[PDB]
This record gives sequence, C-alpha cells and structure tokens, in this order.
Amino acid sequence: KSQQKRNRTNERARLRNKAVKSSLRTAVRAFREAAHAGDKAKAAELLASTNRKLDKAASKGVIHKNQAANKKSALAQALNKL
Amino acid sequence: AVKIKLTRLGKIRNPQYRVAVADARTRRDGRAIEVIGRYHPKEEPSLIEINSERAQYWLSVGAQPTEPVLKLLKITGDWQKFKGLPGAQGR
Amino acid sequence: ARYTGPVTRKSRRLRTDLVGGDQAFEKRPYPPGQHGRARIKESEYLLQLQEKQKARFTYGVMEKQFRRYYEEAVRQPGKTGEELLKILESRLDNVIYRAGLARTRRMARQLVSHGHFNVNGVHVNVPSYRVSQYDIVDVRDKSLNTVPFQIARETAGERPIPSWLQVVGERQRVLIHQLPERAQIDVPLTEQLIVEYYSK
Amino acid sequence: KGPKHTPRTPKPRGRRKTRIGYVVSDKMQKTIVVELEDRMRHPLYGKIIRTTKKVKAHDEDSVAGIGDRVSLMETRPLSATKRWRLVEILEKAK
RNA sequence: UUCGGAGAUACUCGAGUGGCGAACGGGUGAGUAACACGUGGGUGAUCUGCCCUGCACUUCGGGAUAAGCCUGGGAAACUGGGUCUAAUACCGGAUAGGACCACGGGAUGCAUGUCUUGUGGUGGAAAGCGCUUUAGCGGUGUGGGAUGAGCCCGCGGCCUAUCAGCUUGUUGGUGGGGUGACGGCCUACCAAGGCGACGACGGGUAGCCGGCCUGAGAGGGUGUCCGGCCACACUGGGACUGAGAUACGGCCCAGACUCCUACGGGAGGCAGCAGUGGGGAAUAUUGCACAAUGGGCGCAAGCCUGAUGCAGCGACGCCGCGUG
RNA sequence: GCUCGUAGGUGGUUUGUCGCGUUGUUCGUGAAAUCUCACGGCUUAACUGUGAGCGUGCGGGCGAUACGGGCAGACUAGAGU
Ligand SMILES: [Mg+2]
Ligand SMILES: [Mg+2]
Ligand SMILES: [Mg+2]
Ligand SMILES: [Mg+2]
Ligand SMILES: [Mg+2]
Ligand SMILES: [Mg+2]
Ligand SMILES: [Mg+2]
Ligand SMILES: [Mg+2]
Ligand SMILES: [Mg+2]
Ligand SMILES: [Mg+2]
Ligand SMILES: [Mg+2]
Ligand SMILES: [Mg+2]
Ligand SMILES: [Mg+2]
Ligand SMILES: [Mg+2]
Ligand SMILES: [Mg+2]
Ligand SMILES: [Mg+2]
Ligand SMILES: [Mg+2]
Ligand SMILES: [Mg+2]
Ligand SMILES: [Mg+2]
Ligand SMILES: [Mg+2]
Ligand SMILES: [Mg+2]
Ligand SMILES: [Mg+2]
Ligand SMILES: [Mg+2]
Ligand SMILES: [Mg+2]
Ligand SMILES: [Mg+2]
Ligand SMILES: [Mg+2]
Ligand SMILES: [Mg+2]
Ligand SMILES: [Mg+2]
Ligand SMILES: [Mg+2]
Ligand SMILES: [Mg+2]
Ligand SMILES: [Mg+2]
Ligand SMILES: [Mg+2]
Ligand SMILES: [Mg+2]
Ligand SMILES: [Mg+2]
Ligand SMILES: [Mg+2]
Ligand SMILES: [Mg+2]
Ligand SMILES: [Mg+2]
Ligand SMILES: [Mg+2]
Ligand SMILES: [Mg+2]
Ligand SMILES: [Mg+2]
Ligand SMILES: [Mg+2]
Repeated sequence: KSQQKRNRTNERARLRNKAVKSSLRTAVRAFREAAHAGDKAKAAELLASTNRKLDKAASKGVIHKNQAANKKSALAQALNKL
Repeated sequence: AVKIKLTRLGKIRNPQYRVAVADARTRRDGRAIEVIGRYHPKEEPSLIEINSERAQYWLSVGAQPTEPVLKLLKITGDWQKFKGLPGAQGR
Repeated sequence: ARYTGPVTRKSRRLRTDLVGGDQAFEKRPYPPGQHGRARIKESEYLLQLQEKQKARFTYGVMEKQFRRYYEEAVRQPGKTGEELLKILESRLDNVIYRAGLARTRRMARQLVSHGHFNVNGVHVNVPSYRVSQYDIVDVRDKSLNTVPFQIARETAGERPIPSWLQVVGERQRVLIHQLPERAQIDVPLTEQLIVEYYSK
Repeated sequence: KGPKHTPRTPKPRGRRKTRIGYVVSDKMQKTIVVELEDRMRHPLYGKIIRTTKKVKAHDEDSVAGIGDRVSLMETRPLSATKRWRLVEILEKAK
C-alpha cells in the first residue's frame, strides 16, 4: 500500500498544527482578559505580540492569511473601543 | 496546469485527432476548453493544421503542450515563432 | 444473400418478362403455379406489392437494402420515383449490364462479384457499388482475353447503349457523363406504386 | 526594464436585477416585504398567465408603508431570506 | 586478499528521512423532488498547488530525530528504552507594503462601497544541490494572466387534497463569535413574525441532461452505449493532512459479517480489471501491450498506468458479400 | 335543483404617455458527439472526418407603437339611480 508514510507524516503535521493553534488561542484569551480589565497599558503591547504571533502562524501555514487578518482586525478594534 | 493535447476521436483503426487545449486533470476525451487544430497520421506524410493565432495565444498565456503536440508545433513553425527562433515554417 | 432460383417462375407470377435474351420466353402462358390459371381477386395492396417485387427482381436487390434505398430516395430533394430509379440504376453491376457487357443481369452481377473491374484504378468486387458522374470503369487488365468477357467484345451492337454512359474501343471502358434518368431509360414498371407501398 | 505592478485588465461591472412592486408587509424591523407580479406565456396552451412573487428587501432606515409601489435591486445574501434592497419609494401610497 | 573474506572513497542501490503525487483517472446509481440538474445571470461576498509573466530578494544562527547499533515487552499484529547521524526535515532571529489600526487625498457607484494613492503606528519569508565546464536544476515575498472551484439568484422539467395548517433559530434586528467568503452558519438579548389553495406540511416514486424510440407535427415514452454534472464506496458518525477530500484500494469510533489467536488480543471490505458462488428468462476471458494518446514523479534517459490501445467469446445488433 | 357572492378569468367608445407583453435588428451564449444537407476516406455500405444548418431558448444594446397592459384624462351607447 505504502501510504503508511503519509499516515505517519499526517500525524506529525497534526501535532505541529495543534501546538501552534493552541498557542495562538492562549495569546488571544490573554489579550481578551487584558482588554476586559481595560488598563490600556499592557494591552497596548499584548496586541502587538498577539498580532505578531498570528502573522507568524499565517506565514508558517497553520492558518489562512484571511483568518489571520480577521482576528487581527477584531482585536485591534477591540483595543480601539477601550 | 493547462495542456495542449491530442484526443482520439476516429474509429477502431483510424485514429483521427483533434488538437485541444485542456486542463491536465481531465480525461483524454473530455470537454476541451478550445479546439485549435487537428492531426491525421494517415495521409501522404500526414495531415496537420493548427489555428496559428489561437495557438500563439495559448502558448503566450501559459499552456504547456504535450510532446507530440510540441512535435506538431515545431513542424508548423508556431513554436519557433512563439519562442523567437529562425525557422517559422518547416512543413 | 441472393435468390438463386428459377427466373421464369418469378416473371410468370408478376405477369411480366424481366430477362429477355436467349431464354426470353418460356413459350407458354402465365399460370405461375398449380392454381395459376385462377381468375383471382385484385386488391389495391396487390398492385403495389407486385410493382415493388418487379423493382426488386429487375435488379436482384434484397428487401432490407431496397428499404434503405427508399429512405434515400424520399429524403432526396426533387421527386421520389425518379430518384429511386436513379439510385437503383447507378449500381455498378447495372452499369455493366447497360454498357452491353452482359447477357443478363445475373451474369453481370457475377462478373462484378468476381472482381473483373476497376473504377479509378481501384479493384472493386461489390455488386451494389454506386457509380457516379465522371466515373471511368476499367476492366482489370490482367483479366481480359477470357472467354465470357471476350464473347461480349464483338457482340456490342444489338442492345442499345443509353445516353448517360459511353463505351470506347477494344479496351472496353465506360465513361459516365452524368447520372442517368431511368424514367426516360427503360422502365418496365411504374415508380409511383413503390411510393404508395412504402406509405402503408 | 511595467517595471512595477501591472495595473489591471479593464472589465464591465455586472448588472443586478431591478424590479418594481407593491409593499405587502412592514412590521419586521428594518425589513420590507414586496410583492412582484410577472406574466409569461403558458408552455402548451399559449395563454398569458399572471403570477405573483413575494421577495424580502432591506431598509437600513425603515420608512415604507402598505401600498407604496417601490423599486428594488437584488444584492448579496443580507440574511437567510433577504436578497433585495430598497432603492426608492416612487408614487407613495394614496 | 580470504584463497572465501576484506576496502563507501567508488557508478549503483534494498530499507529509511524528505519533496511531489496519491482529491485525477476507473466503478456504480443505493440515496436525493433538492439550486441535484438544464439554461441565463451575480460574486463590491470568495479561494486557486503546479503553469505564464512583471518587480524585489535569496541574510544569520540553533536543537533534535528517522535510519544504524545495543536492548525490553508481545503468539502475532506491533511496540518501549539507551546511544548515534544528516538534510531543500524542524525551530528562533535581521531586513522585506498588498496583514492590521487611525487620519487624509484622487477616481469612479449599485446601498453596503470598490480601486489607487499619502502620513503615523504595528507586523509578516527563503534553500540549497549539481556540473566531461555558457552540464543545469532550484528557493521566498509580492502585481498581473490562465485554469479550476466555492457560494447566491431568475426561469424550466413527476404522481397525490381519501395529505389543510405548518413553523420558535422558526422570521427579522443589534453586539459578539465563526468562515476562503455573504449569511441564524453559531451565540446572548430584543421584536412577533415567516410559509400556505399560484398547494405550505405530508405520502409515493425517481439520479438530472446532451440525447434515444415513436410521431406529419404538436405531443408521448425513455435516460441503456457515448459525453457533461451530481451522489456514494460493508452500514452510521467524525475529523486530520493538504492548493484541493463522498479521501473506492487512507485514519478514528460504533455495528453486522468473515478469518487468525497462545484467549490477552488482532486482520479485512471487487459498486477497479479479470473471475467465483447466488438470484435470475437472461448478459463475456482469472487474454496481450505500454507500440499510439492521456496521466504521475524525475534535468533527462527513464519507471508506473487492468486508463487506454487491441485481442477472445455471444447472429446480441446494424451493414456488406456468398451458397454459382 | 336554484341563486348570491370571495379569489380568479374576461372586458364599451376616445386622447396622451410608458414601452412590461408583442415585434425588428445586432452582440454573447445555446460544449463535443448524435440529427439534417454537401462533400471528403475506408473496394461499397454501416462507420468515420470536414463545412453549413439546427440548437424554437436566455441575457445586453439599439429601433416600432397597431393590438394587449400600466399610468393620467374624457364620453354615454352597457350597468345602476
Ligand atoms: Mg515517498
Ligand atoms: Mg492550554
Ligand atoms: Mg471578524
Ligand atoms: Mg444481412
Ligand atoms: Mg445583519
Ligand atoms: Mg532505494
Ligand atoms: Mg521534486
Ligand atoms: Mg498531494
Ligand atoms: Mg476519486
Ligand atoms: Mg440513483
Ligand atoms: Mg440555476
Ligand atoms: Mg533509536
Ligand atoms: Mg519585521
Ligand atoms: Mg529562516
Ligand atoms: Mg435564541
Ligand atoms: Mg447576529
Ligand atoms: Mg433509486
Ligand atoms: Mg398522431
Ligand atoms: Mg452513505
Ligand atoms: Mg457489496
Ligand atoms: Mg462509512
Ligand atoms: Mg500539496
Ligand atoms: Mg488544512
Ligand atoms: Mg467518510
Ligand atoms: Mg470499497
Ligand atoms: Mg476496492
Ligand atoms: Mg487514496
Ligand atoms: Mg468485476
Ligand atoms: Mg433462470
Ligand atoms: Mg439460477
Ligand atoms: Mg503508454
Ligand atoms: Mg505516454
Ligand atoms: Mg436466438
Ligand atoms: Mg372580482
Ligand atoms: Mg373584474
Ligand atoms: Mg384587468
Ligand atoms: Mg379594451
Ligand atoms: Mg452541438
Ligand atoms: Mg467515397
Ligand atoms: Mg434581444
Ligand atoms: Mg339606461
């Protein structure tokens, strides 16, 4: 059959993508907590770090560029409304 | 990609061919994007006509001919015209 | 297939002689069978049937092929009967018969079958071959000097040559000026009854 | 040596469908319901048959009442069932 | 040099890492009365590997592991550990506009707006290998083509009223979430709507079409070869990888069935070609070749292709020719 | 059995306008094959290739306004008082 190689590589890729997406999720929830507190001080760079992480994930190919852009816009507007 | 290929549409022992511009992910005798010529390998040498401006259009826009179609384009001079080589007619 | 049977019976049923030649007449009346002397009912279907029979057995065509010839004729522009006659006349063995190279129709058919002719230098051996305008018909050059073909070399005077084909000198060759018009060429039948037969 | 980005190719913008109809309902919070009638020959008998539709249109500023012949232009799926936007209320109801 | 064994340095290459392919091609018509299909539009609401083409760049590092070797567990199927080594495998940086936010200009309109520009503030890559010497292959970001695809709409094509009331994410709105993309697609709240005699809801049947048969035509019947689209792959559900998945010869779970077992546990899926049993009135060879065309990988030669090209069998059909 | 009446269907004479129906023309589309007409090639035919039709339709533009319809009026012959 010799699709066992594909079976193994798919598992490795699944693990890498899962790790990356989980890291982005934690970054986003941290920023959401910062914005909910509304100090406007630490959120000002948590936004930068989170957007940088989203862009890095998009360049790595774990997510799609449009998804990265959507999340970046949503978070930036959330900051602007506070 | 996009290919310029030969589709067999004759009978059981007289392989007539049409020179069709088709996507590679398509069966041999499938719906072609555009037929631009024909090829009959049974006449005096054979019978060959290409549109010679639609062929130029497809070659310029990016279609990759298969190897027999490349042979026909070299015979008819369209491939030499497109690439920029001296002999534009060689039939 | 072919009929390959007594032609005199087949002429006696249809009340018309279709052969001529040495066996032109049987020298007797037309009771085609044991009850052949009966004065029988004459239907409208019978006339059409026997006319199409005459058309088929004048040329030795089979019903399935005559049927196709009918669609060709009715589907051709113009008229219908003359087109049917033209199609039935353009058959190559018929051309051989009409060019004065044959004692009858059957033996002309056999000469065509055994491949004794070339049209455009092409060896043909199908009786139902259709000749065309500007067709030359040539006898196979390695087939001449044979008895049944040279017996027709000197007897080329009695039966008239129609005015659409033409024969030439000792090299017996045929030229077709244009397609015939059988309606003015030797109709022993009315073509208007075949049409009516093929409508029911 | 277009030494920068090649502009575009020219294209003609597609045209949406414009229709005129009578308002049927409005009590729907920025949505209007318009009835459209059309006539078309019967496939077999040849008579001209009249039939009515009911499309749902969008009002960002909800001002349209019963009657009120209106003009509409079909748009993207603004909702589950809305595909039309109100253009202008011509010959407002009597 | 053993005189039966040695030497990766060496063309070549089993196993292995890595890339690409495997989503095409091939089968079947169970389901489906539906934007499934046919035809015409929209997408200012979208994506698109390889291919073409314009413009830029290709810069620094780092830690591992497969394989190998030594071991452990298991009946097997497989699997644990310790050492050990690379890469165009993986990870972190520098610079890089078509990412984002805010404020502006210039064009246009079809309401959302779209396109192009200016400033400020945030960001986002790359990979090298080869060379009988102009062997050659490559890599990343972007503008524009081509291609393929998604989604939305108008109209069209069955029977049944001895099915008359259906609907509560239902209909609409707002803020969020989610998607490649608009959208009750999802959620919290608010309003009370939406569909229906022009047949809603329900029941029966069915893949749809170019076409095929008939007919003077209009019509009627039909959807088999061939071609296009759709659906499915033992039954039901689910996701992952990827440019792209009903993922036929992939993965996970449940179920029925067949098989192995040391009883602890494992394996499988011809609606691919050929073939077997069964059902039936009834339908074929476990054939040959990659010679041609199409397809995949490779610089190429090449290698793979039951696609395909042919052959065998059956008067099963159409056509043609004989038995003078 | 007869009537009244809801949806629906149909509608007198006349003026203007619109151009939905209707009709003219042009562009796009209506794949290929199959079908029809003409050739071309297999010895003929079936079969096969080419060209023109067909594809009744739909969409876009530009004309016409007799009739139908819409919109704005008028009239008394139908209808009613
Ligand atoms: Mg591999
Ligand atoms: Mg966690
Ligand atoms: Mg968003
Ligand atoms: Mg026969
Ligand atoms: Mg909304
Ligand atoms: Mg190897
Ligand atoms: Mg490669
Ligand atoms: Mg792949
Ligand atoms: Mg598949
Ligand atoms: Mg089905
Ligand atoms: Mg549609
Ligand atoms: Mg190890
Ligand atoms: Mg940076
Ligand atoms: Mg790097
Ligand atoms: Mg709710
Ligand atoms: Mg909402
Ligand atoms: Mg079914
Ligand atoms: Mg009739
Ligand atoms: Mg299923
Ligand atoms: Mg089965
Ligand atoms: Mg399943
Ligand atoms: Mg890929
Ligand atoms: Mg993915
Ligand atoms: Mg599945
Ligand atoms: Mg299967
Ligand atoms: Mg299988
Ligand atoms: Mg697979
Ligand atoms: Mg089979
Ligand atoms: Mg039986
Ligand atoms: Mg049986
Ligand atoms: Mg091959
Ligand atoms: Mg090949
Ligand atoms: Mg039999
Ligand atoms: Mg009424
Ligand atoms: Mg009325
Ligand atoms: Mg009316
Ligand atoms: Mg009137
Ligand atoms: Mg066609
Ligand atoms: Mg010929
Ligand atoms: Mg028009
Ligand atoms: Mg009165």
